[PDB]
Amino acid sequence: EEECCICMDGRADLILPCAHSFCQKCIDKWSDRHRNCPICRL
Ligand SMILES: [Zn+2]
Ligand SMILES: [Zn+2]
Repeated sequence: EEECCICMDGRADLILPCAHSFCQKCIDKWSDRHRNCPICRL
């Protein structure tokens, strides 16, 4: 799985081991803790 899983910036700069990608932009806006995903933790 690639491409951002939120704003679909167009490509996945970081494909988490959970299949939840997140472009840098977004990754630079979210705190991100526990090397987890916001779509899962919630
Ligand atoms: Zn994004
Ligand atoms: Zn996840």
